[PDB]
Amino acid sequence: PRKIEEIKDFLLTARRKDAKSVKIKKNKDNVKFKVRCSRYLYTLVITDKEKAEKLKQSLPPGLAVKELK
Amino acid sequence: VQRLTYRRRLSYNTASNKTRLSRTPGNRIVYLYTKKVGKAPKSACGVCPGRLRGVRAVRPKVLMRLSKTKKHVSRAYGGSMCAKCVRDRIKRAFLIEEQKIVVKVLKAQAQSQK
Amino acid sequence: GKFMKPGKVVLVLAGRYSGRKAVIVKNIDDGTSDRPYSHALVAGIDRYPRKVTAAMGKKKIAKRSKIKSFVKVYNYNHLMPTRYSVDIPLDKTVVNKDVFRDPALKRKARREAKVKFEERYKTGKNKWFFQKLRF
Amino acid sequence: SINSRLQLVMKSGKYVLGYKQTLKMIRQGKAKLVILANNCPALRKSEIEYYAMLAKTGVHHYSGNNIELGTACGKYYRVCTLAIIDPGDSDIIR
Amino acid sequence: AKRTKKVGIVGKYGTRYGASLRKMVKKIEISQHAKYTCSFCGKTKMKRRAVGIWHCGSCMKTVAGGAWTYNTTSAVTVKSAIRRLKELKDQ
RNA sequence: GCGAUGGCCUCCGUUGCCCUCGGCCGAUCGAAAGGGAGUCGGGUUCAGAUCCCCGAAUCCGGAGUGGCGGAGAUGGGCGCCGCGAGGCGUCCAGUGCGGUAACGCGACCGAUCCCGGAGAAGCCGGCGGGAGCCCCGGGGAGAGUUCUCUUUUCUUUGUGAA
RNA sequence: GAGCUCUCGCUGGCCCUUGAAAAUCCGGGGGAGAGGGUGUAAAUCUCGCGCCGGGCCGUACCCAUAUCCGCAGCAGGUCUCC
RNA sequence: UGGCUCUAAGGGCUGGGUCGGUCGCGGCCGGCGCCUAGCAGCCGACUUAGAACUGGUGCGGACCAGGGGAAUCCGACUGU
Ligand SMILES: [Zn+2]
Ligand SMILES: [Zn+2]
Repeated sequence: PRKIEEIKDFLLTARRKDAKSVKIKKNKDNVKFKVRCSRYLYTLVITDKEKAEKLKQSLPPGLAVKELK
Repeated sequence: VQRLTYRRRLSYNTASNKTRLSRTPGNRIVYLYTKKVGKAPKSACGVCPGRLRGVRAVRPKVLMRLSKTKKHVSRAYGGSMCAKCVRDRIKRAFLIEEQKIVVKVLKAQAQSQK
Repeated sequence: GKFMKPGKVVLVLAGRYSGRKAVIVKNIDDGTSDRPYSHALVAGIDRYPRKVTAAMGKKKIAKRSKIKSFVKVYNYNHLMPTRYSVDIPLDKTVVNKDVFRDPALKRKARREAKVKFEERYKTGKNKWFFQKLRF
Repeated sequence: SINSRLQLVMKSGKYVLGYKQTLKMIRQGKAKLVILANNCPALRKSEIEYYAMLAKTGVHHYSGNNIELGTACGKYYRVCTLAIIDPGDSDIIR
Repeated sequence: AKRTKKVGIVGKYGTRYGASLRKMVKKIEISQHAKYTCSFCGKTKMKRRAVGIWHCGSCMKTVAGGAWTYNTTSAVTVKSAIRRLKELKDQ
């Protein structure tokens, strides 16, 4: 898998046509967004909680953003 | 102490049957079969014992997967000959050409005198 | 006496331009407190013109007679001097040591060296300098 | 003999021992004489001869090898090429 | 003579193989394992790689010489004779 | 180079002929321990699971129309308009770039031909690095003894390939 | 921790012993040839992605004081790893 | 040659740039001490030698674990 340092790069990766279910895992200050693609599972780690909450609303097409629990 | 077995049918410990220990998330030591240690290409000069630098030491069939920049260095005879022997060849070629020019001039002078 | 002059020709013995022929445009041989070793700024040719053979024409002759130059500072131990000298103008205002800090200035220096080398390659002068070293 | 002149140069004159330093001295133009051992590599010998031709410097091919040249120069190590810059009171330079 | 009186290198063979045979071997055993002076670099790096072939550690020069010695007296004699004949022929 | 069909006979593919180029070195067989690109972790059956399920990868081949971005890439000069950013016309160069150097940057045209490397290497001794296991001083969790003592003794205390 | 095993790397000693071939892959010398002509193109030993496929055969168990060979559930023999 | 109680020897890591000035205990500069006979603190694997005491002279306490010397004949030996 590949880690992403930029939220804009994560959004560009998630906006792909081949992109699919993007899960959200709240890991007690280590919250992550994992987007599945054809070849790699791209991960984005957000330290802030409000930033992750705001990014939760950035999914364009109504994907499978269902969280992990 | 956890004793472990081979995961393949080649029970004999050969060159192709080399293994290493690895710990899994299941908390049990298992065998992982390691690839052979590749060697970097040697200089085409044939005199320097050392191997070429700036190139990955990997198997030849993995050289196919490797990119172009990893397989050579940006220089004349790059990735095939060492820089020391390259510059020695350059200066030797220049000096031999100069000597040939001098010999030709001397031969022409001798012909003119005779 | 000293034979490292701004008219001399050298052979580059190291770096990406190994084996290339260059003409010295500046010599230091004392130091700079930033480049302490004795050195010389030179302008060389990365790509030599191809053979013409006179069975070519006009457009193909022009295409073949192309020169790709470079400008570089080399240590004296990485240069091979020769008897031959090239009397190329190479106006010092464009080719200087400040071009190595700004990419645009180095681009202009390379363009100027290319123009001068291309205009001197014709007329059949210093044809030894425009022949690649066979090694 | 050349050995006595070399000994006098080492005692009084200025000398450079080695290849890299000798080449740098020749390029700077300070070296007035060059001495090459007979067992010198041919490529290095031709390089030194060409440099001395460019710098208008005399070259002498010493009869002995590098070990004998070092012994004559008074050094317990071996020297293959030697540069003489300014002899003190010897006639090593014609 | 610190440890052994008159065996030295052939002390590894012990009491075996006969005193005269060990004494005869000693010369060859010392000569083949002794490092000679390479007359290309001046270093004591000439080491017998195999039978009749010697290698310089520094020069990386390989020389075809004698089986146990770098230069044999027969080789020296034939080289001198060949040089003399060459000089006589060419004049 | 010639001839023909096929498909928006534009453009390409195909076969037929001619010219051209061309060393190999013997057809073939010969190793489930030699060489040989690339899969690991968890779960699962009464009995198979590096094979089945889940999750992460990777190798080779294809990719015509090329599906996308990115490298060859958007430079200089001259003459005009416009306060300015900028726009037009014309000459051009442009198969990359940096570091003295070892070399580096995601690419960075290329044939017949030639050179080289990997594949591809004996036995033994010494030393050093890393890992698996063992040891000790402790924290926890579960626990045998406790007629006397024992901050107790016993088990566990982790992370794959890429 | 000269602790046991595996692996990697240096360093040595021995040979009148010098300790394998081929498939396959890659690098380098050259410019035969291609490109569009001032905004585009030929090329990408393909830089990051995206699409399709990988066919055939073995896969259980014993591997040994009872699953092999010795007339047998034979004190015999049978090549390895932890 | 046991047991127990001691002694001696064989080592690693860190620490003084202390005074003044200045900036935010930390950093920079100046002349200082320059431990140049080294000291102070903290850690760790085993050994070697010696001393006393003591057991019903028993102590490589089970296990592992060479019988030697003087000669003769043959074959050098290793090996088969
Ligand atoms: Zn070399
Ligand atoms: Zn040598």
